[PDB]
Amino acid sequence: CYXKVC
Amino acid sequence: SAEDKAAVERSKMIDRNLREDGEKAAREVKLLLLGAGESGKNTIVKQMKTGIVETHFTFKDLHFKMFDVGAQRSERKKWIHCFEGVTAIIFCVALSDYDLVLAEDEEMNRMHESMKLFDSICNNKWFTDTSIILFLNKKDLFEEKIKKSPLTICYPEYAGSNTYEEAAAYIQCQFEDLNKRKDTKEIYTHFTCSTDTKNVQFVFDAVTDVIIKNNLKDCGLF
Amino acid sequence: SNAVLTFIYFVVCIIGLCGNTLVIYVILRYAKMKTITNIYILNLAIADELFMLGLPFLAMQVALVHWPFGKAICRVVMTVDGINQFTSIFCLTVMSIDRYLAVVHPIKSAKWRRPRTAKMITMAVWGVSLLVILPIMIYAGLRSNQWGRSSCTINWPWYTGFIIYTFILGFLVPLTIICLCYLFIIIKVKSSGIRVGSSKRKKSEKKVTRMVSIVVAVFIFCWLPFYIFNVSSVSMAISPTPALKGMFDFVVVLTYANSCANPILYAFLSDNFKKSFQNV
Amino acid sequence: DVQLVESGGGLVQPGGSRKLSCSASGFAFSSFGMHWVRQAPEKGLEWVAYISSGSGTIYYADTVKGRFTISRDDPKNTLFLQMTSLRSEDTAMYYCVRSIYYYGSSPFDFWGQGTTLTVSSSDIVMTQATSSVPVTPGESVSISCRSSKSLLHSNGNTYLYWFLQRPGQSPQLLIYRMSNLASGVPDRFSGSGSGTAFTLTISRLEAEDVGVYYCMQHLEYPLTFGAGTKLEL
Amino acid sequence: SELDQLRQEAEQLKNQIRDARKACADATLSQITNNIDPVGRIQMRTRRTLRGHLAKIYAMHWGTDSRLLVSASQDGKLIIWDSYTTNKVHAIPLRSSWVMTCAYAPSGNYVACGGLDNICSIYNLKTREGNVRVSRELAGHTGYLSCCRFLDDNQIVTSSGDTTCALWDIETGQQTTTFTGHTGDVMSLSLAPDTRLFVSGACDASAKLWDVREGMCRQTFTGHESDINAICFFPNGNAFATGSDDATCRLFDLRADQELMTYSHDNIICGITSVSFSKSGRLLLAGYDDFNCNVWDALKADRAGVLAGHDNRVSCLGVTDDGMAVATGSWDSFLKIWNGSS
Amino acid sequence: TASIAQARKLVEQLKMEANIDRIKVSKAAADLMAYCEAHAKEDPLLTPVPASENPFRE
Repeated sequence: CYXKVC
Repeated sequence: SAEDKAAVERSKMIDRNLREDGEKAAREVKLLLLGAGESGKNTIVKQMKTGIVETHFTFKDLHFKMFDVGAQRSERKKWIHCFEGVTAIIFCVALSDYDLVLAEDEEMNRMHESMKLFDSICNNKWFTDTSIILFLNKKDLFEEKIKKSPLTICYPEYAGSNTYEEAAAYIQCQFEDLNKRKDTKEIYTHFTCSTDTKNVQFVFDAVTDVIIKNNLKDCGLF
Repeated sequence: SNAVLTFIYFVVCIIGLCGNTLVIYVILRYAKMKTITNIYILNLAIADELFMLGLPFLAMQVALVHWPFGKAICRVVMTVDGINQFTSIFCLTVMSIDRYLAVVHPIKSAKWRRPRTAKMITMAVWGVSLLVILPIMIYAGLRSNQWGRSSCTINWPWYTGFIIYTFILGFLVPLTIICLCYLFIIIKVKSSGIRVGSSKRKKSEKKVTRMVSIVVAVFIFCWLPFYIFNVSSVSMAISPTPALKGMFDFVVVLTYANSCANPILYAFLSDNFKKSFQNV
Repeated sequence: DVQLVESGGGLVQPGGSRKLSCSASGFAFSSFGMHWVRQAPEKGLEWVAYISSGSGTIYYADTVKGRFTISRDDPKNTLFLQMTSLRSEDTAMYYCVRSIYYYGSSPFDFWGQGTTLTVSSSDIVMTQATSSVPVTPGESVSISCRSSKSLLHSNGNTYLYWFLQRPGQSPQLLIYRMSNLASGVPDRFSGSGSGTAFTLTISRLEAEDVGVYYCMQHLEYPLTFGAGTKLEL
Repeated sequence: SELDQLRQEAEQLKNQIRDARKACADATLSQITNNIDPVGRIQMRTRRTLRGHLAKIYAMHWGTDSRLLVSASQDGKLIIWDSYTTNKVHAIPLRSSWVMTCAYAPSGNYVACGGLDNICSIYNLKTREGNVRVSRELAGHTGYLSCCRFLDDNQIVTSSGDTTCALWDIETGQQTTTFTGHTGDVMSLSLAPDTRLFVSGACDASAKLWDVREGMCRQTFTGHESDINAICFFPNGNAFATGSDDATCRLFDLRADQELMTYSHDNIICGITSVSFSKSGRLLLAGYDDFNCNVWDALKADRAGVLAGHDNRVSCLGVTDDGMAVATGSWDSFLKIWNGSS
Repeated sequence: TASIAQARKLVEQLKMEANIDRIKVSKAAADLMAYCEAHAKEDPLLTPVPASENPFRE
C-alpha cells in the first residue's frame, strides 16, 4: 500500500 | 452583415457599461429615512452630509445613499416596495413628543403615532430582513420635560422615577418590543448626539453589522 | 474479508454522484452567476462529481485484483482521480478565502471580488492541480506485486517523499488556510456586535462557531487517517495483516466521503441555496 | 453644429511618410465609427480604412493594406492615419467620414472638408456607366448604377449609398441603404432599385443640385466606390 | 345646516345611476359568448431573453415599428432594445433611479420616463450628435409619477400620485391641462387609439375616462375592492381593462358604463401589476405577483396561457403594434420576448 | 365654505355624467366580440403565423 491500494 | 456586425459590436459596449455601472452600485449603501414628521430627520441630514431627496454622504470609504421620502403625501404602500433591497432603514422618533400632543385630533400624544409607524415599518413584508436603525432624536428637550411632567400621559403603565436615564427602560424598550420579526432583523438603537462623531459613526458601525450578517447568510454560515 | 469492503465503495459513489448533481441542478439552471460564492460551490460540485467518477473504476480492484488495461484505463483514471481530488480540496480552500474576504474585509474586497476575477481564479485552481499530479501523470505503474493479478497504483524510479507531497500540499496547505480563514471569521462576528455598536443578538456568534467547526471536523475525519496510514508505510514496515487489507481499504474510501459531504455542508446550509432547493 | 476638419499633407517626396490627423468637434466622437476616403484628381472616390466605435474592428483597403495605419484617440477627439512608403497612386484628397451603426442609424452622413496629399514623379464593383448628363432645371433626373454582387442582404436591407459632391465642395449623404433619405437633404431626391440595379431620382433640378453623384456599397468590406455621374449646368 | 343634506344630495345622484345601470345590463356578455370558440392552450416561448438590467424592471414600452422597445429599471437605466437581435441600441442613464414608468414616442424620436422625483423627463433619441440627451423635464406634479404617455412629439400626458393627471406641452414645458377628479393615487394611464381621450385608474379603486381637449372627467368607473394598478385600452377604443391589487381584473366599456367581464381565479390571491391587450383584443395579458404573467382570454374569462418563465413578479408587459411579440419585463431583471409557435 | 365646495364640485360632475347617452350591453359588449372576429386572422398570438414570416426565431 502506497497511494490507494494494498 | 457588415453593418449588423457593428451593431452587435456596439451592444457589447453597451453591455460592458451596464455591467461596470451596477458593480459600482452594489458597493453603495442604500438607506431609507423614515420618521414621524417633525422628528429630527432634518437635523441628521445636516449631520450626515421635490419628491425623493436622495442624499449621498460617502464618508469613510463606503458610499451611502440616503433617500428622504418626506414630502410624499401619498399612499406609502404603493411605493415602499422600491426600497426592498435596502441595507438599513434610519428611523427617527422625537423623545420630546412624549407628553406633547399631536396637532391632528388630540389623539394619543405624538409618540403612539411614531410607534404606530414603527410597527408598520418593522413588520412590513418588504422589511422582513432589513434591519432598522432607530434614532431617538430630542434627548435634551424631554429631560427638561420629564422633570416638569412624568412619563404617564403617554405610558401610564410605566414605573416612574422622573429620570433622564430612566426613559431608556420606558421608551427604547417599548419600540424594540414592536419588532415582531425578532429573529430576522435587528433594531439598533441610539440617542441622537449633538457631536459630529457619535451620530454618523453609529450609522457606519451599525451598517457594517448589517453587511457582515448579510455575508454570513450568503456564505452559508448563518 | 472484502465482503462489505467492495460494497461500501459503490454505496458511497451513489450518494456522491447524486449529491453534487443536486448542486449543479440548482446553480446551472436556477442561477446566481454574480453571487461569486455560487460559482465556487458550483466549481466544487463539478470537482466532487468528477472525483466520484473514478471511484467505481477503483472499486472492482479490491475484489478483482487483476485490473483492466493499464495502457489506457489505469494510465488515466488515476489522472482523473488526481485532478478532481486536488481541486475538490482546492475549491474549498478558495471558497474559504472567499468567506474571509467578505466577512472580515467587506470594503477592500470588492475591487477583487467582482464575478470576472472569480472566473479567473475558479479556472486557475483547475489548472494548478494538473501541474501538481505530474508524478501520477507519467508514472501510472501497472504493477503485479502481490500474488500476481496485475493492478495499477504507482511505479517511480524519489519514491519515499510522494506522500509528503500529497500531505504538505493536500492536507497542510488547505487546513492551515481554512482554520485561519475561519478563526478570523469568529473574531469579527463576535466583535462587530461587541466592541462597536452592539445589540443583545451577539449570541449569534454561537451560531457561527457551531457550523464552522463542523467543516474542519468533517475535513479532518476524512483526510487525516489516510495520510496517517501512508506515513506508516514509508516508515519501518509493519506486518501485512489481513486487517490491514480491511483498515487501509476502508480509509481510502473515507476520503471519498469528504467529497460526499460538501454538497451537504457547503451548499445545503446556505439559505439562498436552501430557499432555492426548497422551491426547486 | 457637427464639424470634421482634417490636417496633414499637401506635398511629399515619393517613398516617404505622412501622418494625417482629423480633428472632430461637435458630436460624440467616441460613439462613432470613422472612415477615411480618398479622391484622386479628376477621379472618383476610393475608400481607405475604418475603425469601429471602441477600436474593436479595423479594416483597410486591400490596395494598400499593411501600408497605412488608422488610429483614434477619444479623449483628444482626433482621428489619425499614418501613411508610409508613399507611392504615386496615393496622390488624392483624403476625406474624414463619420459613421454610426445601430438599428436605424444613417451611416456615412457627415464628411469633412478634406486634406490633400500630392507626390512628385474578387470584391464588388459599382459601375455608373454614364459619365455626364446635360440637364436643364425643372425636369426629373434619374441616375442609375450597377453592382456585381446582389446588395440586398438576408436581414432585409440593401446597402447602397448615394453621395453628391458639389463643385468645390465635400460629399454629402443623400440616400443611405438604397432607399432612406438622409437628414436635411431636400425632399426632391429619392432612391430606389431592386437587388443589383438601382435608380436615384430627382424631381426638380436646382442650381445647387449640380455636381457628381456617386454610389457606394457597404455590403462587405471593401466599401468600393464607382466612377461618378456628372451633372453640369 | 345644509352640508348633510348635500351628503344626501350626493347619494341622490348616485342611486339614480344605479337603476339606470342595471336596466341597461339586460344580458351578461358570457351567455351571449357561450357559442364562441375558446382559443385553447395559448403556449408561448421565450424567443429572446433581453438581459442586462441589474435591478427590478418597473416599466417597458414598445416603439411603433414593433421592433424597438424601451425598458425602465430600478438601477437608473433606460435601455432601448432591438428586440430582433437582442442587441442594445441605446442605454440612457437617468437622473433619479426611482423610476416607475417609461414611454416611447410614436415617431420614435423621443422616450420619456418618470417616477418618485415627480418629473417626467423627455429624452431625444435622434440627435444630430451621437448621444441621447434630455429634451425637457416636466415639473409640476406633487406626488410620484406613475405613467407617462406621448400623444405626439410635443404633447405627453402624465398621471401621478397627487390624484391628478395632467396634459402637457413639451415645447413650453408646462401643463396646459390638469385633470383633478380622483381621490387616491392614480397608478396607470392608457391613451386612446385616436388619442383624443384617455382613462386612468387610481388607488381609490375608481377609473375615470377623461377628455384631452375639454379637460374634465367624462365617465367614472367603479367595481374594484383594492387599488387599480394597470390600465390599457382595448384596440377598439371603447373598452379598457383595469388590473388591481384585489387579485382581479375587470373589463369596462365607455358606451355601456359598467363592468362587463371580470377575470379572476380562486387560486389567484395575488395582485395584478400590469395589463395589456392583444391585437385582436383577444388576449388580455396580465403580469401578476405570483411571479408569472398570465394570459387571459379576454372574451370568455378563462385563463388560456401562462408565461411562467420569470423568477420574480411580472411588473410590465406589452404586446406590439402588429401583434407579433410580447415582452414581459419583471422584477428578476429580465425581459423575455414571447411568440407562440405553430 | 371650503368643505361645501367639495360637494359643489361633484353635483354638476355627477349630473353631467348622468345624461350620458349609453346603450344597453347586449349590443355594447357584443360589438367587442364583433371586433375580434373581424381582426382574428392578423393577430399572430391568437393564431400562430407560419414560422418563415415570424421575425422572432429562436
